[PDB]
Amino acid sequence: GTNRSLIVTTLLEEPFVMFRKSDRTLYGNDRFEGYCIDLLKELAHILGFSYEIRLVEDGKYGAQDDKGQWNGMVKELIDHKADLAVAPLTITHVREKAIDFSKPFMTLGVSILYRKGTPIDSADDLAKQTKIEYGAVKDGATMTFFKKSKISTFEKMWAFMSSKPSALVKNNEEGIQRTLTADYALLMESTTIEYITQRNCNLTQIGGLIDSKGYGIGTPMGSPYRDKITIAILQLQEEDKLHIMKEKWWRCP
Amino acid sequence: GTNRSLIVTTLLEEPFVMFRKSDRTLYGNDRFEGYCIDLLKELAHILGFSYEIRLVEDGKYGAQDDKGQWNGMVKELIDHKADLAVAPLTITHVREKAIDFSKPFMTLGVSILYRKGTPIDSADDLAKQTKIEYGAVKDGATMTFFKKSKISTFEKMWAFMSSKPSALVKNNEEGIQRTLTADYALLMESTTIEYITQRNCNLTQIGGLIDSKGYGIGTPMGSPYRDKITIAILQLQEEDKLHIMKEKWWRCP
Ligand SMILES: N[C@@H](CCC(=O)O)C(=O)O
Ligand SMILES: N[C@@H](CCC(=O)O)C(=O)O
Ligand SMILES: [Cl-]
Ligand SMILES: [Cl-]
Ligand SMILES: [Cl-]
Ligand SMILES: [Cl-]
Ligand code: NA
Ligand code: NA
Ligand code: NA
Repeated sequence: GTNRSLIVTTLLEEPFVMFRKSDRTLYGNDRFEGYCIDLLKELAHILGFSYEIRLVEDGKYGAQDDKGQWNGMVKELIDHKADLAVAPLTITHVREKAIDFSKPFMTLGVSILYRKGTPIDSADDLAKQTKIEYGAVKDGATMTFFKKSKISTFEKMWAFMSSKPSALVKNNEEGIQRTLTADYALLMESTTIEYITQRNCNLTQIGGLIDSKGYGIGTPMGSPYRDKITIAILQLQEEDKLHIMKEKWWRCP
Repeated sequence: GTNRSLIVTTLLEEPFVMFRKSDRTLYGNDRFEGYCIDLLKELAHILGFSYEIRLVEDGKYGAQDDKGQWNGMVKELIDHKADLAVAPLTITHVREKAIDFSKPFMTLGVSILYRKGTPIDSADDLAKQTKIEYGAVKDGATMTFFKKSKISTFEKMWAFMSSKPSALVKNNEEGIQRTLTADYALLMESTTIEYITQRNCNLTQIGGLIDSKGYGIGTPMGSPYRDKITIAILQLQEEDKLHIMKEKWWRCP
């Protein structure tokens, strides 16, 4: 209870959480590596806890349907099926109504991922047309941002995204593949765009950040572990350790 | 001191925290009433704690200066000079880097307060001119939102606000008085606009919400009281008690 291993829910998302490469068939925690895994390891060392990592079955971050029911990692936390969600889980007002988060460990904002070619320069350029299709990860924070926005440009974008069955993609990976194979722009969080555009040299960020927010480790509301994790994150940041960790995992003509 | 009274920092802001009317000279907690005071009282009853309310000396909510030093209620929490900040304290990413918040007890967004007359309709209308001056409360969340935005319209607005000495006002009251005596629009949080426009029938909200976020009870990072307060808030909301409390305090031709 006070010594048990914490159940950690996560999902695969480069470079935060990945299956590490090996010839062996791997099992347990050893399967995983990445920025969020390094963060979890450092926290576990500092705070003296152990854990078991489990992939969220539905592969989603989490959003509410019209009856108010959640899915994804958010639902795992609400149900107390996990103690921590260690992932690039965006801290949002709608989620703070249902679950808790550590202090943020990374800052990001929504922006646009698109192929180098047609020189569009902003969301305004996307919103005023449909030839270039656009969308976001289904049941993630970006989708929810557009769904909830009352800013005219973003309302127009939500009207389009939500009417076009192909527009909302299962995960970043499907979205990135779409930007590579179709005339499609993905509304994406900015540090992920940074990572992707350093590796796919034909992709680029379009425009700037639409907002500025954070990723946190999710917990069930009122978790006994959340506070110590927050304080440990704060101290890692005072010493620039998270900046260094980012450089490790983010490290074109 | 697991029985000690909690120190509560606050500031005067109608209808959240106000000096109650009396012929007597009042002292201590008895001086205060309002939506946030009712919320505090209900939480204290549910959770079995006592408190001493103190007005923040500088009358500010809190923002960081160029060297990263905070002021206002946020600084009181950072310094652990208060246990709770019971006020309409906006939950924001930049603040979550330094302090903690309960789950939100109220949803709001930035909008515009302006005198019925010139029929402007949106922030875009303000941003494209200067005859109608505009601004926000100095060292509050709205100011910070504009200072940090990379959305073109809001960048232009910040460029103007931050150049014009009169534009940033000390508190809502000064800003409201300014909308009444000058051709000035105040960027203001929406539930406060709702309260003000029901009482000052010559004022109105211009446009919709620019964002959607929450007020929470602020605590120092690491607080032993924050979780129980969050759970109690959740349960008040499940039963619609906060909606009823808003009707009480918010209740023209
Ligand atoms: N990090 C997001 C998912 C990605 C996105 O929505 O763009 C979340 O927590 O929902
Ligand atoms: N509620 C705001 C102050 C008002 C404003 O910024 O509009 C805060 O917590 O900073
Ligand atoms: Cl698994
Ligand atoms: Cl850091
Ligand atoms: Cl006082
Ligand atoms: Cl309620
Ligand atoms: Na393998
Ligand atoms: Na007591
Ligand atoms: Na009196």
